Amino acid sequence: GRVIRAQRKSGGIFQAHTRLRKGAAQLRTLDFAERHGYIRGVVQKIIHDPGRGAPLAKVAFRNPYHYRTDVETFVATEGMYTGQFVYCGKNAALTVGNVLPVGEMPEGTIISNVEEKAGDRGALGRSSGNYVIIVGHDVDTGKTRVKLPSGAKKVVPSSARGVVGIVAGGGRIDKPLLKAGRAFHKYRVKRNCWPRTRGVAMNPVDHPHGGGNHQHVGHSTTVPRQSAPGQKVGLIAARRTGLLR
Amino acid sequence: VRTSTTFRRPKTLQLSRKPKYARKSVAHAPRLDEYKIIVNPINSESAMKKIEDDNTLVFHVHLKANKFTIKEAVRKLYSVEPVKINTLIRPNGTKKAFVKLSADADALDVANRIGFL
Amino acid sequence: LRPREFARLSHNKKTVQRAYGGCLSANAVKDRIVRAFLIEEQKIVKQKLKQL
Amino acid sequence: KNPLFVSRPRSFGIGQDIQPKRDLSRFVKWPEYIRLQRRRKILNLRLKVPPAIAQFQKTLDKNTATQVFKLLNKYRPETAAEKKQRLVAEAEAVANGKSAQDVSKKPYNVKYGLNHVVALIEAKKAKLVLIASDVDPIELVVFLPALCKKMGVPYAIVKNKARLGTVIHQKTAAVLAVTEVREEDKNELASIVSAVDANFSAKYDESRRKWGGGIMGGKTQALLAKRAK
RNA sequence: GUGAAUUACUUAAUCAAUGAAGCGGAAUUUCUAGCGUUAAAGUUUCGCGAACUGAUCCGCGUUGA
RNA sequence: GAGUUCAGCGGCUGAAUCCGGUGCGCUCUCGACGGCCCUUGAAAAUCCAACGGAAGUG
RNA sequence: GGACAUGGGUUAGUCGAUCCUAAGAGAUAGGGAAGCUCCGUAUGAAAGGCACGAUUUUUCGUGCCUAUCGAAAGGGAAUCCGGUUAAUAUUCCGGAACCAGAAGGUGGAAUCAACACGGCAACGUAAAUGAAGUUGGAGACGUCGGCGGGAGCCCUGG
Repeated sequence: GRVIRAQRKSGGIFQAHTRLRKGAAQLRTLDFAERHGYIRGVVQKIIHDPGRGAPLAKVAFRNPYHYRTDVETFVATEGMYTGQFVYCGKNAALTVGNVLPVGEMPEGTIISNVEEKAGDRGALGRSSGNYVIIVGHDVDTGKTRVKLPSGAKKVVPSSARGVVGIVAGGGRIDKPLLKAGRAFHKYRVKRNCWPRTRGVAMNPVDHPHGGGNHQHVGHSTTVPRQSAPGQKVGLIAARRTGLLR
Repeated sequence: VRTSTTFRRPKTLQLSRKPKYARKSVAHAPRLDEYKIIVNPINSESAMKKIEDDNTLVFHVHLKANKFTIKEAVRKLYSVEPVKINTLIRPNGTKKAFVKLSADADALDVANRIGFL
Repeated sequence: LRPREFARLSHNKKTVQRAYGGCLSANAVKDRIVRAFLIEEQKIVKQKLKQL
Repeated sequence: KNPLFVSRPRSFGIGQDIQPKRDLSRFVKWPEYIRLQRRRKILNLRLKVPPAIAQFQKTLDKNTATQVFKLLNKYRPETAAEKKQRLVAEAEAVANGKSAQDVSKKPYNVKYGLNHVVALIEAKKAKLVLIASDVDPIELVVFLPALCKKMGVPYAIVKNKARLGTVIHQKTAAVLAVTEVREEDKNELASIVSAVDANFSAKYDESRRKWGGGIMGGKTQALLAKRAK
């Protein structure tokens, strides 16, 4: 009878808390220097970005056209240290931290912050400890096949770039949170998504799951992909439920 | 030959207003002059004591008079040089000015010459 | 001192008489000098290597 | 040779000394009206133009155009001031008691204005028609070559409606029409008519079936040339 | 909407980046947490004077899918 | 010379306001450190300094 | 009597507001919408400056690269003591200071080796020119736990 908590997630009090953010983590804009050669930057500082599991690197590059210094916020890779030189471009060496086009890197290399399409400045393999693996090349069509952290294989333009190495901060989810307070603090610096009340504990007006003299769903929890926004709760378009016993 | 990727709009000649007539037939007389600044002196017991002690006259002053216009109005109306001006808006919504006169002049004779003692 | 209170001082009271004095520490300046000279000698020796 | 005049060459490679100021004209973010002008020109170059419109892209040659305009400038119409003096002179002539016919001679001037020229062509009174190639909207003159051809009026498509305007003391003129010229210039008009006819009227049948446009840009043309090679 | 014998093309529209910075043609910078700008040499004319090249030309469709 | 205390006079005149100890003490602050976090804990106005070297009897 | 009646009373360059920006509100550009208005906040905007030159065919050439509102608890220029009134005070009075800005003047220093010397150094000095452009710093930051110093109060010996 009322719109459900899922439907109210359109904005308002569910926005991301971005007061303490240390910059948007992006690659350099694909310019002439980075397309035909390489450009060197210095890692000024590695910092913690609240709401993010991976540390950020403040790499300072020289502007190739004007007398000033450009500072780029990168997703730090393991091994990055202050004062390390980072080379970005086609002729960059295959060293951890460098940025190269995926077409210039051999099969089986470990890369992160990969561009989906050359020029979007990083899309794939950015969470802490995640990476993308170069599976193969197709020179004739100028494409590169990569393996994503989810295991899905994707075809990307051979000019897409990616930072060599794995993202720093790996193993973050390996340690249990141990208490609701740690979950409380972890999610302050993120959106308003915690704590999560179950729909069975609500009323028929509050949720499709709510109601009854017992806490039961009352209907199959796998809903069609075509269901209305208010109906789309539970397991949406589930192809297979249950454990793999 | 352009060495900058941006196109900034060129500067054009901006003629100044040269009207064919005046929008007002006659300019208004100064609407806040010396006589409208000073309404009348205050002659309460506290005002009298300030006269005899601090060498300070107390005037009922127009709301939109600042410390500068009070000083010139006093100098023009009374030919006395004030050394300080302190103003307050009384709880009834009228400005009151404490005009501290210079050491060369006394507020007593100024008060008698005005005639409000 | 507070930011604006720095404006009342004399010039020599806010800086140090050295290259980059008042902006960098002495050890930082010394690293600047030696690293500058050493890399300059390298680019000379690399140029002499590649010119032949 | 002062030894202190030492050379300090700058390397402008990638990662080397700052890039020098170069011509960046092709990368400028031009204003919207500028882009609209230039991209409109490109659509006319790319799209398949119908023959009735594409016939206006083939205009009179330079030598014939100069010859035509030499003839026209002898027959520019009277200006406002010249009309005023002639009008006044007729007034004193009438006040003096003289015939208005014999005081002023018969005018010999270029006929201008779209409707007036169209009427002259339909009445077969125009011996030469000059149509501006850049009339916008184009429909104002699209029908004119066909109308000229049916009535057998020699017609040429001339550039710069602005040039036609200067002939007739205006800014722009859609068409110009020459009906009568003096016997001194009868040979000159006949020579112009013959050249214009051989250039435009004879080729009218073939031009009616020749679609314009179809020109692709330089980058695609070079790319296809490489593919062919 | 244009072609070719099933396929190509891009100007319509869609998308994405930027500070719309080096696109398409031809002619022919990696042992270091440093600094890098306000051209100087060269070549002609009349003192940080001018002009040409240093910094090749051409096209112009900001580039990429 | 002020403030305070005290002793006198009919506003005025006399004095005194001095010398030291202490602390797991309280209040505020300051300095040097320590621990905690899948939590790392505002911005801008304003002010300063530096690299660079335009420029220059007065 | 905080009632009733008549009068009197609140004084600032230094305390706040004003200035700054926060979350956020919000015009303009543009696009929606029958509309009321909605979305938008450097966006698909021609979104504004600065310096050179015997004056340039006495019709100007040549270079160089973001509104606003929003905090009397955030940021932030600079004031203290004694006294005075029936009622005001870091505001008045007496004394004693301070900050910001402006202009020339006295005195001193540097200067024809134009832009000071000393110390091995960390740095010091009463001075000690510095455009454009770049860059750094202050503003500018959580929380708890003891330990050390200071001030005021407390305690205490004459």
